[PDB]
Amino acid sequence: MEHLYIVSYDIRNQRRWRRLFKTMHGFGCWLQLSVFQCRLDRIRIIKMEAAINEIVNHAEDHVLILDLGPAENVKPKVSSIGKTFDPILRQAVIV
Amino acid sequence: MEHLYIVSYDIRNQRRWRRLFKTMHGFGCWLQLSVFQCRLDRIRIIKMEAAINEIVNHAEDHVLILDLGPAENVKPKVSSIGKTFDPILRQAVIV
Amino acid sequence: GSIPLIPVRMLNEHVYCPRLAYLMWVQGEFSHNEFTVDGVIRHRRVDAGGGVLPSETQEDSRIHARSVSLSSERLGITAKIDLVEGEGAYVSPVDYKRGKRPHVAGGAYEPERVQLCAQGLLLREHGFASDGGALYFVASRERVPVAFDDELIGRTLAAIDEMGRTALSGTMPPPLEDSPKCPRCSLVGICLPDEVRFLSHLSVEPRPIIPADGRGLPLYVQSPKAYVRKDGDCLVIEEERVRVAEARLGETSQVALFGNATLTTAALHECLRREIPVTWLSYGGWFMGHTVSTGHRNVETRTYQYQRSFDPETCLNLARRWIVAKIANCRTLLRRNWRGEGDEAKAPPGLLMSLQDDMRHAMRAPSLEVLLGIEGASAGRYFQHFSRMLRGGDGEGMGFDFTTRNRRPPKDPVNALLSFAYAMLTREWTVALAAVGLDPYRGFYHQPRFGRPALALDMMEPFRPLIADSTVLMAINNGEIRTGDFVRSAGGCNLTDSARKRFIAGFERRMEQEVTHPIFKYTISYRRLLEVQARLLTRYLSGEIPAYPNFVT
Amino acid sequence: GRGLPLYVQSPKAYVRKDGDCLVIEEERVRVAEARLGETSQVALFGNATLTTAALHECLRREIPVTWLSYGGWFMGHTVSTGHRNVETRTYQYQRSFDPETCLNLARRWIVAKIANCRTLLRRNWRGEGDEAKAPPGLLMSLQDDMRHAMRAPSLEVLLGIEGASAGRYFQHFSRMLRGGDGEGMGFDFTTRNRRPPKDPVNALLSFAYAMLTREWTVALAAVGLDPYRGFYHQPRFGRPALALDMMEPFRPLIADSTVLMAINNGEIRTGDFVRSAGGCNLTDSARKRFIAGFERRMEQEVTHPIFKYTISYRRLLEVQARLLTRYLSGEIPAYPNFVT
Amino acid sequence: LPDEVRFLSHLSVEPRPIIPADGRGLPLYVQSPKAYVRKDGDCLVIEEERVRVAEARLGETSQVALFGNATLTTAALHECLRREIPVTWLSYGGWFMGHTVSTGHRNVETRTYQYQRSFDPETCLNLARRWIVAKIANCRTLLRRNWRGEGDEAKAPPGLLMSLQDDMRHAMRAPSLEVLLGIEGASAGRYFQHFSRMLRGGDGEGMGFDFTTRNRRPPKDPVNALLSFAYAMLTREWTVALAAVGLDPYRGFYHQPRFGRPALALDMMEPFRPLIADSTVLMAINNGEIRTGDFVRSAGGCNLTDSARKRFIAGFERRMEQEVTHPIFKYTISYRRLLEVQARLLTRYLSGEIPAYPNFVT
Amino acid sequence: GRGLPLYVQSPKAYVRKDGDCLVIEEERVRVAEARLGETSQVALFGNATLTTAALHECLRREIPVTWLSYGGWFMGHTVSTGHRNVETRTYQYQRSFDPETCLNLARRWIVAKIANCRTLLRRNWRGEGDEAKAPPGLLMSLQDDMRHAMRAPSLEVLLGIEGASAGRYFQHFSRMLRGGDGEGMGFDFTTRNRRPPKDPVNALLSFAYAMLTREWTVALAAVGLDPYRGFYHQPRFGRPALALDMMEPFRPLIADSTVLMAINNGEIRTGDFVRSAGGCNLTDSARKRFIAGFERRMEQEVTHPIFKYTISYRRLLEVQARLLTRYLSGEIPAYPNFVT
DNA sequence: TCGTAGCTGAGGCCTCACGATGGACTTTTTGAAT
DNA sequence: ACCATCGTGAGGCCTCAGCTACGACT
Ligand code: SF4
Ligand SMILES: [Mn+2]
Ligand SMILES: [Mn+2]
Ligand SMILES: [Mn+2]
Ligand SMILES: [Mn+2]
Ligand SMILES: [Mn+2]
Ligand SMILES: [Mn+2]
Repeated sequence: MEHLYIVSYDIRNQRRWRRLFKTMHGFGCWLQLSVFQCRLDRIRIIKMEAAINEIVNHAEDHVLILDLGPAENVKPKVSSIGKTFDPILRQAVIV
Repeated sequence: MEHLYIVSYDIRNQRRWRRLFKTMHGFGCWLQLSVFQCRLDRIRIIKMEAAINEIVNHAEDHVLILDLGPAENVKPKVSSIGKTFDPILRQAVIV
Repeated sequence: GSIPLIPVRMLNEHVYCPRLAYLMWVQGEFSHNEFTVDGVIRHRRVDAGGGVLPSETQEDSRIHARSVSLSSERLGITAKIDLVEGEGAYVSPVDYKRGKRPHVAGGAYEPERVQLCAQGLLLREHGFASDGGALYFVASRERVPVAFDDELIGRTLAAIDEMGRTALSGTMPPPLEDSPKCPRCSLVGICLPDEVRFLSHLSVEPRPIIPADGRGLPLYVQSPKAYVRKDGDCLVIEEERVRVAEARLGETSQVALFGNATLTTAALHECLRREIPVTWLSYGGWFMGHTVSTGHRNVETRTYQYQRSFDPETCLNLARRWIVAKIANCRTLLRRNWRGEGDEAKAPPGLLMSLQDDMRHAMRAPSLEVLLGIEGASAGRYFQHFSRMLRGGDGEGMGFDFTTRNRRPPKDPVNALLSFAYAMLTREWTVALAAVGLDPYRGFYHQPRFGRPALALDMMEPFRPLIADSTVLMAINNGEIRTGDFVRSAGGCNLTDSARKRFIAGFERRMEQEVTHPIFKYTISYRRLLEVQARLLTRYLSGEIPAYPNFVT
Repeated sequence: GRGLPLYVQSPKAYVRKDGDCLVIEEERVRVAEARLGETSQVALFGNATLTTAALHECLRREIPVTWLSYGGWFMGHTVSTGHRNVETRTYQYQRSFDPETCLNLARRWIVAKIANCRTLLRRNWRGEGDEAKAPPGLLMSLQDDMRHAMRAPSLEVLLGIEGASAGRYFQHFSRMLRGGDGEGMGFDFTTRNRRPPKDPVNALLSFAYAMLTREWTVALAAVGLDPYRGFYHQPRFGRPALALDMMEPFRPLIADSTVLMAINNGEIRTGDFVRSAGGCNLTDSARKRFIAGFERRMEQEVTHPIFKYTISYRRLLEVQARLLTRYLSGEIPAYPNFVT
Repeated sequence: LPDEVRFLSHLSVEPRPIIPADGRGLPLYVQSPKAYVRKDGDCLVIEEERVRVAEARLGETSQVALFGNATLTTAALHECLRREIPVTWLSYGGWFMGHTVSTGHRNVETRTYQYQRSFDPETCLNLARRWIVAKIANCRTLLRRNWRGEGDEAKAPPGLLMSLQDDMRHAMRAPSLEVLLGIEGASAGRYFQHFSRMLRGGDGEGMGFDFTTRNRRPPKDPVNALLSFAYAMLTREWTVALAAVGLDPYRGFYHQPRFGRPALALDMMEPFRPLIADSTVLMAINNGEIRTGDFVRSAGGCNLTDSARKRFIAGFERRMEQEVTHPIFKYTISYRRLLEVQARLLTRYLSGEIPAYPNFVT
Repeated sequence: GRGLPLYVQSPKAYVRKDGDCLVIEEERVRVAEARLGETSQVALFGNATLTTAALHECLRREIPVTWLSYGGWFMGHTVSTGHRNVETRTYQYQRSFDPETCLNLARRWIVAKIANCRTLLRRNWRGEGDEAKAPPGLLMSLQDDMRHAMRAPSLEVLLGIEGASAGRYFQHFSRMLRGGDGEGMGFDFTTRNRRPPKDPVNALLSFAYAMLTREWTVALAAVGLDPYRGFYHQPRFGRPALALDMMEPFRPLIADSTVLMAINNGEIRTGDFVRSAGGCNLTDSARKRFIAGFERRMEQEVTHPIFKYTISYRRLLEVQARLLTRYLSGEIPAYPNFVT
């Protein structure tokens, strides 16, 4: 049952930065200067987990993934003071 | 009943950056390149809320505060791949 | 000079809870919780800043007055209007709130309506036609007008009357009968309504505790050559010019400075400005000095404290109960915690009637010198037998000499530990009683000599076994402290840094160990127990309750 | 008595102990000493530094270290855990219950006020031009009013004649201006102490009273006394009752004074005031200029509490409180007010 | 589908709560007639007038429909192939012109029995019977439940009721399927003829309906344009579903395989026409989603504006993601999941694993 | 028939429609046309571009657009929603159930293989030096083996004689080497098609077979046919049965060929192979060099399916499948195999 | 018109070390909760 | 051994625009 995740990265290589960067584009949506919001299910969260142990270099980079929760009731858990936050929504894109 | 919070900031002023920065030191602990972990109670979370609407400049900076939860069972919600995470602990400091 | 003008929100709270009003005005004792802080925050950013002035002469203009000073000679009250909205000569009060529109008829509860009516009458007294105001809820951003009734004015004036009469009375009004109103009164932490009722002998069942709010953790500086420096709102402790650690100021609640540590004057100032108590302790933990701040707001508490202090019979009875509780806790600890391997596993019952006859003699103490004698005898037997459980018997170098009480530089390991625990608990008690307005030095049983505040010295005796003895046992049995942990000297047995580290850590955990109150039957930390016992004592001094609960387990 | 207070202006100061001596240092270069024989409270201004060893020795000698801003703003005392203070405090409490001690003490402070008032009349009577000498019948009435006080049968009587004589005094308080009425800043004899200020004269008077009471509070706490338990005023409801009792005789020499320079020297002008539905409130600039003026008042030295040693009023406060302690505990009889 | 295969496989038990959705995405609709679809890495960006209109996360994508004259980067097509995401091409009106395949589907016996079915006239007859009966039974349900009269119409005229009920009776009493065409046509004629009886509680401004203008390619009516659009655009959904389960969506039993209209899915959809297409049309019209100004006139007829198409597709999507309860298995399930489950059940019935196909009558 | 396939190598190509015409553009400069009369599948190599309007018109004319990498790697077809393909597919399915159609069709493909095999014997018999001419009795035995096929009574018989004649052929397959035995790369007549390769000859043969089958799969799907439902092999279990049936006659002309240049021209050497518990597997470099060699085989043109028009084998595949369609649906009788 | 994956540049976050102007404190009331 | 917030630099994240190569593939 669907969950929302928040991911923050600090990377010390432009190569790895590129790769990680748009692989992340593969998973969520950019939200903050080095943070992506991520509304995902178990299978793809595991796929994520797999990809980023292995684009990333362990001893010396650092990334964090945070399960906020079920993503039905997220904004009770969130507060934004810059631009307003509202989470990802699953609809088909019709444009 | 005690909760844990995670805060991320993107600021476009070194002045505001200084002020926000160590005011944040007033509240939690540095964890990530622009992120602080925060184990707090209601009164001081409100104090936080008050301080940062007003050091910060709204239209154009951006900060986020994330209630992970009660902070008894946090690490079930966390995953770190760089340095290991373990949350704040309340004991008196005795050093 | 019996009574000045009454502040208007004191009326607001009064109809809310007359007891609360008595507390909040006659003695004050303000406190903060979620909603109090929230309301302060919403009020300050706009209304704390001033606005337009109320013109004496008013012909045709818009007035947007903010933070107006009005007070009534004849009505007997004083106010700061939250905002004034008036068209030429027809003005109207404006109040700000913090929450939603309440789901009540008229969208406003009785009290705030009394605010509006009463300070509207104040506006009238200054030559104005108000006849109604409004409530501006900040959160939902909404104005809700209020019309000024007749009997609403009656409510206001009668409340004025009955404030004045309860103040001149000098009588604690009773708490609410098990009302949902208290559990957010933000002073239930000091009203103690369920407790005051239950002991106030109108027997009900006390409800689960309103939990901890706005409490931090203490600051222990044992490193004998540490530097304590302020940086902004953080406080950094450094030793050998390296940042050993820092503590978040808000989370801090107390500061104890062992031995020859150093404090930056600025840090002291900062602590004062957040009136965080700070204390100075000898290297061994002798309690040498602390700070005060212009006394404590309450006075009647101290007044009755002294009245107590000058009734010999009250003192006698209280000492009776104190020592009885002490030796009853010795009952409990001794039998429950006795460690024999076989045929000692049960506490020798001769001891049992020994101490039981001791409690009997204790209540049969005619004066308190006899009470000293009984105290000494019981304590002598208790320490004499004390060795009967630690590690299931004395260890290597952990032998105990019970005679070496009343003996300042300890000659024994265990005596050093015990004296340390005693004195270092004493600080806790001192802070607690200071916080509640009691003068920790004016005692009834113990007598005020240096380094040992008399009243708290009295106050701690029942807790000596549950706290100090328990900690010593925990550390010794759990292998926390061993022979190599101590340093010999002509002075005696002293503690290494690692020893002190770990001993303080264990003691702290014991403070943050939950127990169940025998009479109120709910979980509560020993530390909270400290304040609750303090305030209960206060009430008993005020006569609000028949007798003091001694907390016997 | 025991000793005298020690002040250290310097934000630079570094203080340690020389055995029996306290030593003041500027930049490792040496400034002053206390040496502990005749010492009283050690007060340290903003960010002044004193060594922990010195502090411990001070505690052992039971001396109330206290803390001021660099501006001189008080923010805390530091007290040792000794029988100095409670002994005084307990003495205070039973002797508080005793009525005619309260009577005697009160009517001393009242005559002290009023004698100071008439003395001030002849220190600053500014009815010059034709009346450099105040109306004599006023002064027969007054000296009668200290007599009226000295008979005082009971406390409520004392307060009644108090109010009478005080209104009497404020009738001619207008004459104290720098040559006439203070048009733009007029004084009311009947709107006295009405809670917000209805006249600028009343405003300045009230603010001066505020801080004067406040310094009495801090000095009173400096010694082992409780300021909120008074013998004359009513204790509860936030009022520092003992401080209020203390502050009477010195309203003239300080608060009424501070007003008199602040107005006659042009520091206080018309535009400094704001009128609001019956409230004449000052401006922050006027506030703080007036505050510097009050410090100026605090800075003058008078010499004779009971001995020639030319102290500023501020140290006279501590001397006065300590003499009160000397009165209590049955050490000296009848508490000889300072009067000039 | 073990619980289902058991429960219909006639060893009666109670089916348990559904094993929920896993590994399913959402479709890609490209209606902007001049949009440009480009691959960047694993993301897919849609841009119009050389500006990044939007992008879709590839993994979350499940289908792609390309309306009208949109443009696809060959690379994007390749990427979709490599994640064998089906892609389809639709006329600007939504005519279903082409899609892709990939080396056939792994199963064969499914298709084999499908054809065996396809060549047993009696199986075809029975299945068509049940299909049309279910269709007109859903007309039962929609008509009476959703009828909007203001007073004395609020109840559906019961003459209609035995009318259609006798229709279902004749339907199972159809001897051959040409008679079934006749019954189908008659019932549908009455149904559309009465269709106006609920929308907005009566026809709106320019929303009048002409039931004769079915079988009429460029629609002359607003509502006909809406209905044909919904029909055809549902048809795509069915086609994808049956392709996914290995069925050949073109080899039908009742309908016959002509261009743009896959025969088997054309059959397959008929019971769902009212529950899906009709329901959506009603929802949009009554809820004020679509109004007169939303349509464009032409000699061709009534066509849709961009905003019209935007919102109509959005509503239809929501209808897909609207949960219902299965009459026989009595648990919540999306219409879209219903599509696959009905498909696989059909498969099993073709394999003979179960006695008869559940027609999903509400 | 209808038309012929169209190829566009260019990754640069931009194709649109000229009414009835398809127009190829290089850089807005114009290249080729199809013009739609005699067109077949439109195949586009990597990142070739064709306008949507052209695509729609193609769909209306029911033509199977398909997609190749720039390398030429197939990755998808595109099919219109029309009765072209199912008609063929349904015809395929009932005519699949019919037995003696399967018999006739099978024994054509078998004789086609084997005649191609002997023809290849005399195209590439490399027993020269003393035996430039192969053993005659082998060829009487063979031509007997196509006769043996033409009598074929039933399918299992057909496969039995198939295996016999194939082992026969592989007995002398060693003679096809470039002058002798291929020491280091020896061929086994009995380890045939054993699943991992036990000989390098078998490895190359198997890989060539793999891709040959695979191109038959793609060409078969190009036309409206199902490759997994065969008339001769067994359909289930992943085997493309119809593709397997198709690929028989062309094993010689293509796979056996591709091996013969790859070995006789030194592209394939000893070191290219890896031995593993009975497995002679190639190296990736050898793989892809061999792959280029296979493309080379695919690139030669033969002219006479039924008409002189000199097509590469690859277009012959489409021609062959379409002729199969011509056979099905009862349009032409008896499916005249290509044989050289 | 190959189109995209990968790499250079340039700006801007983000923090720290090391430096330098000088040394906050204002009468009282208000401030939630159901 | 007057202290502690305040203000500059210089490095290191962080992202983008703009370029250049190559062709996933069994
Ligand atoms: S519990 Fe709170 S609200 Fe109730 S009477 Fe006590 S202080 Fe007032
Ligand atoms: Mn980062
Ligand atoms: Mn940031
Ligand atoms: Mn308010
Ligand atoms: Mn004792
Ligand atoms: Mn007075
Ligand atoms: Mn074969």
